Amino acid sequence: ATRFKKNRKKRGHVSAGHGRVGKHRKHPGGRGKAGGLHHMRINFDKYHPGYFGKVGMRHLNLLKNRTYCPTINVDKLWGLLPEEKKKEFSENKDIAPVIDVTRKGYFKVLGNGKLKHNQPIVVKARYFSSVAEKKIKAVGGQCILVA
Amino acid sequence: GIALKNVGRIKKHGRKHLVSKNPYLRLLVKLYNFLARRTNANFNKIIAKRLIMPKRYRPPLSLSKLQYHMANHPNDIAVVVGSITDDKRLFSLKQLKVCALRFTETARKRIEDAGGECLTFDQLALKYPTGKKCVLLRGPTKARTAEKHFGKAPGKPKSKARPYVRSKGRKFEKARGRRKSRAYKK
Amino acid sequence: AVKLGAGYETSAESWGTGRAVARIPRVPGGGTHRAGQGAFGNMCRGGGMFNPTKIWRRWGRKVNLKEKRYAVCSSIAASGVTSLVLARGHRISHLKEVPLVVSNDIESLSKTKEAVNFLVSLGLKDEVNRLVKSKKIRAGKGKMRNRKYKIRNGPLIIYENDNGVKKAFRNIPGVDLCKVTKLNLLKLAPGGSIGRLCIWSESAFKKLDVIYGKIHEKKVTKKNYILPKSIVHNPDIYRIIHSDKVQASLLAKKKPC
Amino acid sequence: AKSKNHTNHNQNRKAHKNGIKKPKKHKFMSRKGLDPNFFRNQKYCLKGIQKKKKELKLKAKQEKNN
Amino acid sequence: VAHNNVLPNVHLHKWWQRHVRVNFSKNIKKKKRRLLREKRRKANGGTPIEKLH
Amino acid sequence: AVKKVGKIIKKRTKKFTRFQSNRFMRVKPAWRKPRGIDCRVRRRYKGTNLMPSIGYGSNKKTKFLLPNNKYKYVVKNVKEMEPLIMNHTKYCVQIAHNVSSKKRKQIIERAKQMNVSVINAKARL
RNA sequence: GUCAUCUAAUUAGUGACGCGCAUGAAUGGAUUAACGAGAUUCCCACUGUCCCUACUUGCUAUCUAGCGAAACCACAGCCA
RNA sequence: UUACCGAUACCAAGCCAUAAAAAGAAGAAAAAAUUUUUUUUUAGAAUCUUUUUAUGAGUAGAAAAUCGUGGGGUUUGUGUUGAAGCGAAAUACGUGAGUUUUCGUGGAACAUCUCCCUAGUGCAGAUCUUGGUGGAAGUAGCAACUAUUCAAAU
RNA sequence: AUUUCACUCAUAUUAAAUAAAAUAACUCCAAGUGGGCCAUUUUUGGUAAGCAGAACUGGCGAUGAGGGAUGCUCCUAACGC
RNA sequence: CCUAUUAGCUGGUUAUUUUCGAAAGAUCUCUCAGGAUCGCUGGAGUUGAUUAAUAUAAUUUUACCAGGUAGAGAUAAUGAU
RNA sequence: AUUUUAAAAUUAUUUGAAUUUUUCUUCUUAUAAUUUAAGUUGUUUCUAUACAGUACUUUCUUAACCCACUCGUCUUGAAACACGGACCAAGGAGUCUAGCAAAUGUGCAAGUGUAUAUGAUUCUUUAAACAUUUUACGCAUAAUUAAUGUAAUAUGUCUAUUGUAGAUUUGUGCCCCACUUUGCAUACAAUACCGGUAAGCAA
RNA sequence: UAAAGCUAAAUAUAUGUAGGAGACCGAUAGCAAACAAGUACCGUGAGGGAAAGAUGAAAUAGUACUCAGGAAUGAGCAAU
Repeated sequence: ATRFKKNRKKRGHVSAGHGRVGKHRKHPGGRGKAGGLHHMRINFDKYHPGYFGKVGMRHLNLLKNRTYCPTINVDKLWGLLPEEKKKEFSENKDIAPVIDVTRKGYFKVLGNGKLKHNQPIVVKARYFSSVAEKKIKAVGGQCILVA
Repeated sequence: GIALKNVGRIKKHGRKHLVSKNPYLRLLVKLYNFLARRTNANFNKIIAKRLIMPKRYRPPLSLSKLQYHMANHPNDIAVVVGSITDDKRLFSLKQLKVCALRFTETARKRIEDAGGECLTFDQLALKYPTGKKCVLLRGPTKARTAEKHFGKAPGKPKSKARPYVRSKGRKFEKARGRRKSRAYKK
Repeated sequence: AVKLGAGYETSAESWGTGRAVARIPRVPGGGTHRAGQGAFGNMCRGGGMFNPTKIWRRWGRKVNLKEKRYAVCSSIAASGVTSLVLARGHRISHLKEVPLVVSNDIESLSKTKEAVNFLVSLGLKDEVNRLVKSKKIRAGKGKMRNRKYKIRNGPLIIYENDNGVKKAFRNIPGVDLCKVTKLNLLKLAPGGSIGRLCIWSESAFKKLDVIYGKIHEKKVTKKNYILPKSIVHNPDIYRIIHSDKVQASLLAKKKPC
Repeated sequence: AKSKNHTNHNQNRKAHKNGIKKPKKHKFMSRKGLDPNFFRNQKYCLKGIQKKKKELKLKAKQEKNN
Repeated sequence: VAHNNVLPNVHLHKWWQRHVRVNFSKNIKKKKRRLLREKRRKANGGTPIEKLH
Repeated sequence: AVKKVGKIIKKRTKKFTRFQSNRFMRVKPAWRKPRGIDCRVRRRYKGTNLMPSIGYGSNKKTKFLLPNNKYKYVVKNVKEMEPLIMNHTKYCVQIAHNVSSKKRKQIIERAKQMNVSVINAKARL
């Protein structure tokens, strides 16, 4: 790795690629994020627009487990289950799959995508989106709330 | 002394050689360079050029987009110089003849189960050396997250670039310059 | 790593405004040669190296498990082809076939004499000679670092059960053993070279299908591992070129300047 | 101390080094802040056109595919 | 800072060279723990070292 | 000045010497490109120490061959001389410096019966 | 500064004068015998300070036997 | 008014490199002797081979390709009939960093360019560090303390 | 205004000319730079200045070669052997 | 000893060839010996072109615009005279 | 080793014609040769009937004609009456770690990385290799809002929003071209839909 | 279920001691110290702090003998 370094290819070039005029000094602009709002303000405003200031109210101790919930959209519910069983449920109209997405690791079912027409499916989840439920019972299925 | 542009030397841009030292891909590049030279086929010229491209210009093409792009002509064969990935959102596949650089295991299994077939580029050169009934396809070369940070700087007016931040809560890059209530907005 | 404070264990003083000497720090005092000499600094005798080597260098590398398994599989495949084993340096002109497998009593044999005799009978006397006369003391000061000799690498005996193989084939210079269930890429591709003479026992050869997915059994098959597929289906690009379908496709040969 | 306050020397040749780049002149321009009550009615026009076309397409497809 | 980078965040403003440590003995300690539990199961001789939870 | 010996053109002799190596002992004559600022040789002032440039390169049809119109190949024992069995007209051999007197004699006799010319044939004898 | 005095000749000294750039009372004012390796002007004596330099003694320098450094040094060393 | 002289510019030609281009994944030629011998060659590496055209300043700065050094794998080697090193060299190669040889000296190790890994890897400068050595130069100088002399012994 | 159908407006020299015009366009990452100075022409302050301040272009800088005896900037002309 | 403190400042910064090749403007800055940012530059890559033509042009032509500098005037106005 | 060919020119015969009317007149008809084509060939000498010289190659040392200021550096500008350098040797300066990104290579892909740890006839090397009883964790797979939270066409259809260009493909005029067919990537726009905010209504 | 108490393991170890290793340094390097090294030497003191390894296989082969020299040395027809 050290023999591929760019400094090696400037070995006899005096300035080491850092300029004969400006030189390579130590912290000529300041240390870290020093000059924001003063002499690095163009950089801060051009690349990190909303950096300065505060917005919103404080949440004192969070406990992310309380509001943790992974989501899944309806268009992946059928792909959750294996191909052969998908074919079985498609060919047979009197049976429907009952999928407990909470077991796969999803807490909320979201409504993005398209479910197969006239293919009933019962979905068990802790939370449901309004459009997710609308699509599920539009294809003849049902949403079951679990906890 | 002569007053020419760039001192009179034509300058090309982009790749000139394969960078990958994968022996199979080197063999494939040799075969398709020969094919492009010896036939007139723009098909082979394009394939020879695309085999050379970096990874970011050989993006994956999902099964759903593959079978959507090949909907109108069903007896042709689709050639992709990237990888073919599975799409769980797709409910059913149908009888696809696809040549590609690589197939994920799920995509390959699904294609053979649907009854189509997966082809390598040497088989494509064997059976359709000119590209008859062969449709050149590619995945989204600009969908990747790196492009989301490119373009106008985040901070220029009406800019859609994603900024570089550690996290994306309310207290990260969201106060001054991103809402009217703190100086200005974007 | 060098000692943490090496070169910097003196009193710092650079009394250097008008002494007509360079402004480098100098050791204090008098009465000895060291007094007034250039102190720590990469340019000074006894001063400390520029970036002292530290023990938190990135010594190791985490390698993707799939990539490691790919490398092992490719090394086995390479060992299976004769031209590669010839090109790596083994003298295999006289053995009958390169994916060379012997009966299971190679595992039961236990004397170095009869191990060398078996190697000779297989047609590897020239390889054994190369191994025994490659022994010689290396150049450089690695030999003042417990690295005296340098040997060539000979056949790798791959067995399934140790009934004497290890303690029969060790002590033959350049010969390495490996249990089939713990195949090591470092042994399979010594130095990164491609295609090592491998002597398989019958059972070790048979266990390869079990290990790599065919005829799965519970505690032997690599779980959920799929053998890497190739970018090309048949790499005989010149045969495909000479095939009549594309020969009819080609345009007439043209002429240069 | 005193310095050169200003100059435009070399600026023109810097400008012409990478040429005087022209605007791209795309075929379509956004109508975002332009003539409301006209472009809204154009949205309605286009919706009517699309629906009239698409219902013919659906009819023809259904009657040719049974 | 310069260019379009994430704003730096490194918490190395104290004497960190004193607090860096590297585990050269991860697998050596693995072997030692394995040997210890092997020996303490041979010592009690048949009765498992595991307790029901 | 160029020298011509048959088809062999050497575009220049008297190899390039480092600037000021004549009048400084610590400056060895091995060529170094003068990086400098007001460097005379770098600026290509007239009448001083011209720099090498690719234009001096010799014709690649005759680029590497010796005054005998043969490419030199250095050998360390008798086994490295096998390829010359069918290159004897365009390659000449040279015995490596650290080869002892027996290997030297053996190499000379094998080269003679291969009729491959030897450059340093009379060394260590 | 002006007027006296001192000299042949006084931007010096001393004595006066005082609308004093900007004197002044324990920020002490004024004056004082005695004292001072303190600052200053003049006089007598004195003299190589000088006119105007010369001669002379010691110790060096100098040459020799012996011993024997250092500073400085890009390369060097004629001018219009 | 003519002639002439006069550039690293211009023109024709050769060669080097850079850029681009046209194109490419298997067969006997000659000569010298005397139907027969003999001498050369008889090609096919794709970042390759053949051919073509234009082009070539360059600080700061950037990149590529090359050249070396310590050590590690792999390969395949040199050493007491003398290794490394060093001194002088060469009808030697390279454009060049260099490489390779010869003679001498030396007396015990040394390469690896097959490919790759690794770094404490390349010096003219830093009033650089340590050590050694110059010109100055047989020069400055060996000047306080009044002063030495004759003869003998060792 | 949009959409769909018609019909058709030079192109065989190209809706004027010329064009080693695609050596283009675009994106990404990043260096150095951010003391300038000079010449011609214009021009402000100043008695003036090898003075200070500006405009255009070309240079020097970063660059040698031939000439101007000499000369960072003038003239010719820019550089592989 | 903390401490190899810090330095927008001075000095130094190590092989070859080859190819490309600047800036000394500008905006903000407790800024004026500094910095960020734009410009100029390299490298990488794609899309194009490869069709003596389109894109294109520090160029002209044709058509059409905008100007109040030089000049001119003082009897056109104003201000001088 | 399948263009040093073909043609062109010339010579010698040959067929016809034309015309400037012929000892270089032109145009082809055929053949045979040549080169002016289709980038230098021949002769004679010498080296020499030698084995390294007084020759030839080469290195070095000396001259001679022309030219040539001291390098490094800051600088608009250095040979500078700007600073550093008496000489030589050896040493001597963009590195290491963390973290982020871009680029490129590699593996796998809606996943990916098996973390700590465990096991296992491996326990010189080995402190590495090998392995992981069918919801550990990171990142990604969904955004948006301070936030309670809410969360991507929408069941008329396994379908996959709409245009304008556009790669590829299909036909008719196996290799040029104008219409046909398909419409990747991408660019420019339009549309829906999700979160927030306004506005209208609001059990 | 505070304002009393004990408690092993998993954890850390720039110290000391003892083992074993290394893509480490190779006498201006590596610890300051490869050696009679925290020694010599310096400072009133707190403290500061070096330089310095290699004959040869064998000195159980370390130069005998002669000549010239006061001797150191030198030379040899002498010698390991």
